[PDB]
Amino acid sequence: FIDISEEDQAAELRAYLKSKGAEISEENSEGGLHVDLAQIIEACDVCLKEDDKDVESVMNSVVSLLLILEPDKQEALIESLCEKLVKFREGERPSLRLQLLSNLFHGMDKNTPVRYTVYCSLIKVAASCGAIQYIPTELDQVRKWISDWNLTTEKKHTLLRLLYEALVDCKKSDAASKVMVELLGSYTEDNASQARVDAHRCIVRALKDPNAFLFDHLLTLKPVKFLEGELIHDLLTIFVSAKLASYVKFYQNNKDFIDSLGLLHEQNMAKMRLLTFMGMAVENKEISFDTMQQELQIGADDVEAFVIDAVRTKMVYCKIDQTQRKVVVSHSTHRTFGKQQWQQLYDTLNAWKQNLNKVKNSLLS
Amino acid sequence: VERLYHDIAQQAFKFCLQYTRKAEFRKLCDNLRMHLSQIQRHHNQSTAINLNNPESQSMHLETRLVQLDSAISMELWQEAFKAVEDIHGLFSLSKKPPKPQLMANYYNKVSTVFWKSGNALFHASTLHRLYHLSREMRKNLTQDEMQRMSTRVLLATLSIPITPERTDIARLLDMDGIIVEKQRRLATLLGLQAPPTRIGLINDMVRFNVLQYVVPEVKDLYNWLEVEFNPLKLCERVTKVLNWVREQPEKEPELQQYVPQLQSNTILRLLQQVAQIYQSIEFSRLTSLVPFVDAFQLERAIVDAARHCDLQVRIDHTSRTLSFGSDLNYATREDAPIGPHLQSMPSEQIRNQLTAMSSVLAKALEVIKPAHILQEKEEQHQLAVTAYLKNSRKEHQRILARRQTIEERKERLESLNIQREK
Amino acid sequence: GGSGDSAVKQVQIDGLVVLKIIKHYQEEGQGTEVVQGVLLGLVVEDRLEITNCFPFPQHTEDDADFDEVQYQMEMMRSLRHVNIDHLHVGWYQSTYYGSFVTRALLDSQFSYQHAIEESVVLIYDPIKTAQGSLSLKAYRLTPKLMEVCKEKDFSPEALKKANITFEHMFEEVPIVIKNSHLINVLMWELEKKSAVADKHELLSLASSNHLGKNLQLLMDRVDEMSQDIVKYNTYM
Amino acid sequence: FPGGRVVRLHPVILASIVDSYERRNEGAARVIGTLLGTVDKHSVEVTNCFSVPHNESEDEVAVDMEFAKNMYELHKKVSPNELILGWYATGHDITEHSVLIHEYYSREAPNPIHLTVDTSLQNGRMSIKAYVSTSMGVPGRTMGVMFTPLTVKYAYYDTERIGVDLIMKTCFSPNRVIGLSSDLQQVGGASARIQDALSTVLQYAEDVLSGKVSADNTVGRFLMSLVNQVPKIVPDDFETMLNSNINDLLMVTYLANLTQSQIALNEKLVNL
Repeated sequence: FIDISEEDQAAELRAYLKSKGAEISEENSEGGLHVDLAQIIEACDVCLKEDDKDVESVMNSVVSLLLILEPDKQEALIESLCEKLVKFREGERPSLRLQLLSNLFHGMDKNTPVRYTVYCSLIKVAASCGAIQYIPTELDQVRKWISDWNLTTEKKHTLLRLLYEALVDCKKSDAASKVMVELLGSYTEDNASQARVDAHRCIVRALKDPNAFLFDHLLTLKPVKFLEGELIHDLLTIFVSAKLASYVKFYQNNKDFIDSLGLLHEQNMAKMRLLTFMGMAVENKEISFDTMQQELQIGADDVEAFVIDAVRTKMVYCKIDQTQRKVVVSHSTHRTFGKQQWQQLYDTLNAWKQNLNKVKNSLLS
Repeated sequence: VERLYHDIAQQAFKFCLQYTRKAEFRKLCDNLRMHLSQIQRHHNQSTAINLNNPESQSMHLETRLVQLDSAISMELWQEAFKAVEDIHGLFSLSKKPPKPQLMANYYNKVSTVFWKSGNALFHASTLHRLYHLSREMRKNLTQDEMQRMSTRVLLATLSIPITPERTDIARLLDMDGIIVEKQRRLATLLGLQAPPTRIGLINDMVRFNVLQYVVPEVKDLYNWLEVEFNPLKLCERVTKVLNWVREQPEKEPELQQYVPQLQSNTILRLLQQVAQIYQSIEFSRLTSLVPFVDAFQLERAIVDAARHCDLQVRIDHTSRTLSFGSDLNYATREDAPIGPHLQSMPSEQIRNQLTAMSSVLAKALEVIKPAHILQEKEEQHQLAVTAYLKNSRKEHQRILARRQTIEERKERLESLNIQREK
Repeated sequence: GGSGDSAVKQVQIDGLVVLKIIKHYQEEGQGTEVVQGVLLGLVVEDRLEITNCFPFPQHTEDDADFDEVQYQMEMMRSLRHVNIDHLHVGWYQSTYYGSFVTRALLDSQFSYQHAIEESVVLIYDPIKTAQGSLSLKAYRLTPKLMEVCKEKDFSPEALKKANITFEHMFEEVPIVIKNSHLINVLMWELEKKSAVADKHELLSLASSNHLGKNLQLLMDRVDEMSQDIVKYNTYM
Repeated sequence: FPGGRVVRLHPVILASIVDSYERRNEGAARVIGTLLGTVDKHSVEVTNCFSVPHNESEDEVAVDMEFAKNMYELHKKVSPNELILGWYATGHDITEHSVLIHEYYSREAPNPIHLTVDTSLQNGRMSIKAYVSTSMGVPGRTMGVMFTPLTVKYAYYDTERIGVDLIMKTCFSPNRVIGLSSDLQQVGGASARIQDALSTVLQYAEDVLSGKVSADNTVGRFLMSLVNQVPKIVPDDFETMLNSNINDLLMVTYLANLTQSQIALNEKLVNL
């Protein structure tokens, strides 16, 4: 290799490095240049001819990364070179070839050909390692500009689907999924049918993970309100069992699918976190020793240990008086309109705490 | 030249050990005086010190072993202190060479001899130091033995979990030391510059591959203490790895005297938590929560901890029931006043400027994170910020003329002014 | 004219100074009072303006020991070459326990003030005083004591200079009320780092929450003041 | 993944860059200096810096690296944390002088950290644009310049960005040092007032037609948490304990004025 600050002659400088590469690359260096000082011809060469089997030609790749984009197509030639990275399946040095040209530098972003390409690459090319770094700046740039071109949001949905599949961490997969599902019903693939199939997998994730607690997150914003539950998805069949306090519900409502895999253990875990909450928070702070125990239909020192499970959830949390005030504040489970009306209360409640008290504070100082 | 001196010293030591001990003071004194005459003498066809580590190292190790055992034999201690001081001085005036063997030897010896006298804190620190020495000596010593690593990790642990706080009664009384710089000196001795810390220490010497080599008698005992929750199961959970390690003879009997204090330290960890988990608890419930030898013992060890202000409890009470209390009077008596020993799970309490500064910022965040009213205002604050840099770049172009004329002249004029002052 | 007595104006401490003070904030001199730097400035409109400081370090192992002035001489040339000149018109010890002007700080000041009468002595007091009021304490020495110059000996000139009765509740100047005119650039960063990158703004602001809740702030203040002040009271 | 990917400055860095620009150092439009700090393997901790006598002339650059030895020797004693990292300068982005202050820094020979502080009015211009060359193969001409994307942050210390926030709201308007706590008080209830504005808008969204998803279980969960903090739960035992705490605090604040009075009285008889 020789430096980029050697005179350009963009084609010939990028091709003098092909001469240091393979002999196949060299005869298509000479042949590439002697025909014409050339575009696509010269520009596809490193990108398709072998970078033999050792990827220290990151250096001449870097020289290709800035000099293909502007003299010809960026959008087609960025997608070339990236086939190669996924072919060799050594990813750390290809990650430098993706890093150098990530986005917002060396020409123009182009508004998601490059952001699709270079992120489609770095999920596959690298492990989780490289894949992590792009997710903030990607989801930032998604908010700074969403693709008005439909199909590229279907692509950025595909990349979030590659993301949740390349992830084998459940909660990051749940996160990447319920960002993808969030952006799903919001815009693009809605387009009903494309979202209906996804709705099944959402019911898998929401049931299978009881830290996507029952239905709390789905009541917060859009997903249930687009993806039907009284369809044969059976999404609201969770919202059934979520308030109605028994193993009986889910087991009688079966998809024999999800019964097997599945949801078996989490049926009792449902009963726990709903009866503890809808016990506590609709009292609305203090239920007794025996009330909780006969709600949950279980022992005494077991409900002590389950108070600790609820304290490790932080659905309930304070110092707990022993034979009364079993559970108190730190609310986290759904109470849909009870939470709305209490919000509707709150501006009127706050009206003194903001005027009356400040009329004493600001006066005093 | 002529060593024989070593033999003489050994004989003297043996004599002191057997017959009278007072001789130690005399012998030691003489030795120190001699070492001072030379080290601070240098004036005769004597030994041409420079790079002759032979005799040097020799005498060193000699006196060391002799002094160490000597003191840690006839129940002496000041002698041992003097010996350590001398060794330190030698290292200071003998730090010109890289470092030969014996080092590890002496280190281990000292850490051991320490263990008890001092707290298992500084002792555990010296233990970890010897462990680190085993690494260097290993790369150079080369020891193919797993059992060794196991013993090492064990010693490390113990010396670590043992005491979560010191009872500074003497200090709390008189003011006040005259009792801290000495600790700093001890730290220096051990090679440290400050004071070791706690199971912190363990984090320290487990940043290394320590979750692994550790022999799994014990691997899954700290996976309770440090890792696993949960107050109402902890004393249960740890009962078995306790019974495991408390069989002593192949696991270093060193460890199993460090264990009872570390058991009480785990109880002490549990006792601090449950003041935030519960607001009261009957003593009869409280008995069943905690597997232990006796209640009559343990209550007094809680009342001790409570009296030494590590928690606040009304364990003594007419009904024989306990009240932790939501705040009552909020103080650092409940909190343990200058150091936790457990996972952070404080419940909410109200202290001065809590509700003040909460109402400042907790309400602010709600208007920052969601808002349709804020970002427009800030985009027009942005516009007043652009305007000020826009006003600025005009002024900067004048300050490029004016402050240039200030800067250059301020080197002359203000110097000429302070010239006339002096 | 808010200007000071008989050689000097007020002080203005430009923000980029105080940034450089809080870099050697309260370490390298925690339990030991260490002169953490000299205040280099220039005479401006109705004030001095400390526009830059360079820190003065010392042998801070756990005691402070004065070092070669090879530091200060080379570093005041280092300032002179890219920026202005050696224009030391004061100094700042932060340092140890909410603002306190010790007898040693009065003596070091007396040597400093008589030499260059364009001076103040700063005491930069951060969160340690519970922040709290008078974070920047300026204080210059009475020109009366620079006219009944050295020395206050135990019997002669203790009594005689006590009878002259120079100030010891002496005035402290205000420090800021105005545009410093290096507001400029740091103004431009505010719009960036508020709203759309308010990470580090909100991080600094939510420091307040934990100034209230936890371990014994006012309690420890009143505790240290239960000891510091009773010591001094008993002595008199 | 490869090395450096982000930078974490501090407002002391921009203080020391805006220092040497405005003092002047013949800063018509260009002032350069050597940044100091340390790195942690993918992040840079730039922690303080100071300029070197520079002269960027259009085909002649002067980096007296010997001074950045002196300043480094000095700044090492100042705080042990700092390392010679690269070079910083003002705008504009990549020039022939990037190639030249490369070479001068390649005599130190770690990887360089090129900072470019553009000073333009626009908000579309990033404040400081961190760069580090790739290829950078170097047996070629002088040094290839194809810079990697890096972005900037602030981070070294809390009380010094409390120090920058103190200058932010002085840039707003002074904000002198006397009334700090009282300024934190009267912007206290202001937050609750602008909260009263926003909670109205979130209520009013539902009141007009429909809305309030926006506070259904987003702000609804924020506010339950808010009232679980400030104030606490609502018996009257709380209220009396709160009163007893104020009666104690007031008795202590009273005793502080009792001690001011006796600080006076002993100071006074000696003066008599």
